[PDB]
Amino acid sequence: MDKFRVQGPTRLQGEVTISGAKNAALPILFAALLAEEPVEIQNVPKLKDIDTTMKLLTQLGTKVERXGSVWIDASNVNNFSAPYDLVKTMRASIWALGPLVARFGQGQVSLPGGCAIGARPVDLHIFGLEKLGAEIKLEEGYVKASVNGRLKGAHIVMDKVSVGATVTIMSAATLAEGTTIIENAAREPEIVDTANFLVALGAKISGQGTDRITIEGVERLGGGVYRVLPDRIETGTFLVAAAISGGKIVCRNAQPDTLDAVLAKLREAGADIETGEDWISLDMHGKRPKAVTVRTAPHPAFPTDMQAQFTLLNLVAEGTGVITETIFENRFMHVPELIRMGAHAEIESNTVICHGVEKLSGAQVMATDLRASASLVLAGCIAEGTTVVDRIYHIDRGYERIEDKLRALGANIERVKGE
Ligand SMILES: *[C@@H]1C(=O)C(O)=C(C)C(=O)[C@H]1O
Ligand SMILES: [Ca+2]
Ligand SMILES: [Ca+2]
Repeated sequence: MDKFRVQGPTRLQGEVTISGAKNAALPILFAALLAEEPVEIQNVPKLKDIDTTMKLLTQLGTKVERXGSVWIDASNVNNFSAPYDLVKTMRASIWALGPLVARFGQGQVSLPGGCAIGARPVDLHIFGLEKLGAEIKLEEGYVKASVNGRLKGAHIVMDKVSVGATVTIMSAATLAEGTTIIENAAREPEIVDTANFLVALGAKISGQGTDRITIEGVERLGGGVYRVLPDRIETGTFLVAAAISGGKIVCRNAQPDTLDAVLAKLREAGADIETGEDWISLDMHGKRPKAVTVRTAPHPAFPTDMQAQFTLLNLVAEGTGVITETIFENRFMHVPELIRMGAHAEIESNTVICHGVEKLSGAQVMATDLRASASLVLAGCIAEGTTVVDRIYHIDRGYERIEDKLRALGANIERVKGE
């Protein structure tokens, strides 16, 4: 398993160019199955799931090629089944179901786990398509959807916010007969970006970004060009890299409005921040950060995806801070590892009490969550000595060339292969 051997302490500063959000590129790529004409999706990161999605689409009869853009021609999509071998590594493959049934009246996606009484993440997608008039069933290892003719617009009330089901319902709704209204819709910028992509193809959607999205079905969608938005978590991750090392940095190709709560919190930590249309700068002016208090909640509130990074910030800040998770109350895998690096923190239920220390010490660490893993790399950058972060493939799957980006900021880092 590959590892990153990092040597500190180092000050992280300079510039970084933010990649597009894999979490917006993915739903957009499947939404492209609706387009009857060629489409160009710009600013698509080069990550495993993107390649996995490209192969899946190709297997459906889509002409697919990529570079920084991914070009799609779904004009001749003629196979409506996504097989086990092509979906096995990716849960998001369920997003092919909605577009397929909406445009072709049929679709089937290989699903692990067979039949079950207990509620599963997949069901939300299923209930959404059922509300839209599709008949669904699980058989011979597949979830199979069909509808005679067109789907039918409906007033949907979501019991709990779900990014995945919102995408499925909104995407499929664009070709439904009549109007669809999604109450308590997911508000994430990724939903906004996906809605905007559908619109650039000719769909009628309003409300994206609020708790209610309204869609007006249309006969068909055309083609076009759309640029995926910047990855806000990668952005926050680099902002934190400078914030914790007394550095200064500028993130190019960013989008400030997707990070309101994160910026406000970085200012509370003592960061001098400026922003423009598509860039963000942060300057610590050589100072240690001030501990802050954080509460994760649904977007636009503070994101759980920035929680490990901010935990790290508090752990090297002046003062005591409290991190509270209301989205995933058990996502604190990084704490014990940062404690082995010299930190001081108590985990109390769904919160972490942090007592910032002066300097961390290198150690061998590891976390299986992408964000926590990136946080351990950042900690290694500022810790005294050598740190070895193991199982970095989690990072490789969600961050584009994080190694190069950090090296350009002054990091002393190396990938170690083999054993
Ligand atoms: C059980 C099953 O066999 C089936 O066809 C459906 C619709 C399910 O949700 C499974 O849990
Ligand atoms: Ca079931
Ligand atoms: Ca069945």
